[PDB]
Amino acid sequence: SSGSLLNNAIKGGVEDEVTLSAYITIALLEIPLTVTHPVVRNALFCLESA
Amino acid sequence: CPQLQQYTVRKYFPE
Repeated sequence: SSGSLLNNAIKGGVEDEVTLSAYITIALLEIPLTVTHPVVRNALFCLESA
Repeated sequence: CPQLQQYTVRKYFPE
């Protein structure tokens, strides 16, 4: 979380790195993106573990 | 990380 925001009302989450990474990777996956992709692979590792 | 807190001759061709 490179936190440089102004307000947290705009964001509907708790700023956990887990949730942040989760919202990230889901925003990625809504793009048609292969699950074998590196970044998503790492993200999935995080998701599994978390 | 930065501060989080904020507000005889015949010529041939020559050349």
